[PDB]
Amino acid sequence: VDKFGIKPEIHHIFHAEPKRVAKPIAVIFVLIIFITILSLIVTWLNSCAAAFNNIPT
Amino acid sequence: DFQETFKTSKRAYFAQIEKYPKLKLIDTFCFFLVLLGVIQCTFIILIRDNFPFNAFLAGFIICVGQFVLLMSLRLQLCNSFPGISKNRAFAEFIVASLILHFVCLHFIN
Ligand SMILES: CC(=O)N[C@H]1[C@H](O[C@H]2[C@H](O)[C@@H](NC(C)=O)[C@@H](OP(=O)(O)OP(=O)(O)OCC[C@H](C)CC/C=C(/C)CC/C=C(/C)CCC=C(C)C)O[C@@H]2CO)O[C@H](CO)[C@@H](O[C@@H]2O[C@H](CO[C@H]3O[C@H](CO)[C@@H](O)[C@H](O[C@H]4O[C@H](CO)[C@@H](O)[C@H](O)[C@@H]4O)[C@@H]3O)[C@@H](O)[C@H](O[C@H]3O[C@H](CO)[C@@H](O)[C@H](O)[C@@H]3O[C@H]3O[C@H](CO)[C@@H](O)[C@H](O)[C@@H]3O[C@H]3O[C@H](CO)[C@@H](O)[C@H](O[C@H]4O[C@H](CO)[C@@H](O)[C@H](O[C@H]5O[C@H](CO)[C@@H](O)[C@H](O)[C@H]5O[C@H]5O[C@H](CO)[C@@H](O)[C@H](O)[C@H]5O)[C@H]4O)[C@@H]3O)[C@@H]2O)[C@@H]1O
Ligand SMILES: *[C@@H]1O[C@H](CO)[C@@H](O[C@@H]2O[C@H](CO)[C@@H](O[C@@H]3O[C@H](CO[C@H]4O[C@H](CO)[C@@H](O)[C@H](O)[C@@H]4O)[C@@H](O)[C@H](O[C@H]4O[C@H](CO)[C@@H](O)[C@H](O)[C@@H]4O[C@H]4O[C@H](CO)[C@@H](O)[C@H](O)[C@@H]4O[C@H]4O[C@H](CO)[C@@H](O)[C@H](O)[C@@H]4O)[C@@H]3O)[C@H](O)[C@H]2NC(C)=O)[C@H](O)[C@H]1NC(C)=O
Repeated sequence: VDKFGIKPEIHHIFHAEPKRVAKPIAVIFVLIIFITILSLIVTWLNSCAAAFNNIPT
Repeated sequence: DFQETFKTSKRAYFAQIEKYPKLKLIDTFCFFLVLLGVIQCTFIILIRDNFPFNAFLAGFIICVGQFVLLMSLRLQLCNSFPGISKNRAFAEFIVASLILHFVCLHFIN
């Protein structure tokens, strides 16, 4: 009884899209990085001395 | 033993960083370049996932590369190499940094 009757339907099974983190956590970390950049930029100008003495003339 | 070499080296270090102002700028930069790398690694741990591995690496390597280039500058700036002056050792640093920044903005996609 080969290839004489209707055949069972086949459906492809797909994979899953990788999970992305919730935007609140990413926003928190982006804020941490921004604060770190600001702290560096102010450590240069405050505790450390970026004199800006010899501006060319 | 160790606890003494500690104070000895701290003394020497702070002496040098005070004597030459520029050798503090690089140091501050290097310190923060560590922090940023640590932050990224902490993120990778907090979520136990590294889905954009291209992005993660492009963000970690720009820090490692900038750190090593800064240290090469600090070594070429504390005691100049025979045929390279302080100037040429800053222009070479700039060129290498720009190339690193490009390949890193191309990696993250
Ligand atoms: C014999 C031989 O050899 N063979 C070989 C060959 O060879 C040949 C050649 O070729 C030729 N040439 C021509 C031109 O022609 C010739 O030659 P000659 O002559 O020789 O020449 P040369 O070579 O040049 O010469 C040489 C020279 C010498 C070497 C010299 C030497 C000298 C001296 C002196 C010495 C030195 C040294 C030393 C050491 C010493 C020193 C000193 C001291 C030490 C002291 O001829 C030859 C011969 O004749 O070739 C070929 C090639 O071409 C090859 O093949 C290949 O292989 C590979 C490998 O394999 C391996 O592994 C594997 C795994 O992997 C396995 O499986 C296998 O196994 C196998 O085998 C074994 C044995 O046999 C067996 O047992 C088993 O069973 C099996 O069978 C092995 O183990 C492989 O792989 C391949 O395959 C591939 O391909 C294909 C195409 O068609 C396909 O189909 C498949 O599928 C595959 O695929 C894959 O891959 C690829 C690439 O590769 C791609 O495209 C695709 O797509 C796929 O991929 C996929 O999957 C994978 C897994 O599965 C994965 O991984 C991936 O993923 C990745 O990627 C992607 C894309 O790119 C991406 O996307 C991703 O990423 C993503 O995801 C991730 C995760 O999640 C994340 O993380 C990230 O993030 C992401 O990303 C993404 O997304 C984002 C957003 O979101 C964005 O943004 C971005 O963009 C994106 O990306 C990743 O992950 C995918 O999935 C083949 O097979 C053969 O073998
Ligand atoms: C290098 O070249 C070689 C040869 O040129 C390539 O190798 C070929 O690769 C083919 C696919 O990668 C492979 O075909 C598969 O073989 C599987 C095993 O076959 C053997 O065992 C079965 C019994 O299990 C025997 O009947 C058979 O004769 C062999 O002895 C089959 O299991 C595969 O069948 C499934 O896929 C085909 C094609 O999609 C369907 O028609 C079939 O109905 C099966 O479909 C199930 O799975 C798919 C997903 O794959 C589902 O979408 C579908 O809905 C079905 O899902 C049900 O079943 C699964 C469990 O199977 C279950 O999880 C799900 O929930 C559902 O219940 C298929 O026949 C060739 O044999 C192989 N050839 C050789 C010689 O090795 C090789 O790829 C090349 N290398 C590359 C490209 O890198």
